[PDB]
Amino acid sequence: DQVSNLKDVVSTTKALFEMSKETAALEAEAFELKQKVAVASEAKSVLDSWV
Amino acid sequence: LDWTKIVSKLGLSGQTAAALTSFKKRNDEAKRILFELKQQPSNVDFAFYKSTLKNTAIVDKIQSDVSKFTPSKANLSKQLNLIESFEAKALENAKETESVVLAELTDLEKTLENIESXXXXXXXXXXXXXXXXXXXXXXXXXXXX
Repeated sequence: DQVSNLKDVVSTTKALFEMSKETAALEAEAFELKQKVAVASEAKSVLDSWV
Repeated sequence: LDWTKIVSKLGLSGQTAAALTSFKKRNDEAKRILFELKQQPSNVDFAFYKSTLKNTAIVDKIQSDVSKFTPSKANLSKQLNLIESFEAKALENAKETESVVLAELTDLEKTLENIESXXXXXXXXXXXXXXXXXXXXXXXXXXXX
């Protein structure tokens, strides 16, 4: 049980840095995609109303 | 990549159930947001918007500013809160477990050979190893309670 917990603690402590790094990188990709989709929807709505 | 080993990576205490459930829910929702959204920039159909607009030079000026650059809700890697905590956790939980696993494996290997070996020549030596093995049982129960 002590040998199994020693190998598991090394994987659990190393996963704390990768969990926050994946969420922080995904927040910038989701915000950039939502901002680009909002500008495309606002330009398409003005083009459809003018046409 | 482990639901099988990620949920059982904690100890006997149930205090890590709230922290493991929050990290698994945020990781699943982050991958679904990038897959459902489009991986392209913007269409900007300016070929049919400039000739259909009422005001002159209206759709041409808005298409050039939207295709350049804008602002987004992003951040940098300066606030590395989990990066500093991951290195400190390895020195108190992972590095400390190495010395405990080395002392438990050395005491168990010496107690197995002394219990099977006679009663005058290799006995007094087996009695000393039996005292350490008996104290190891009490230390194992104190580490779990």
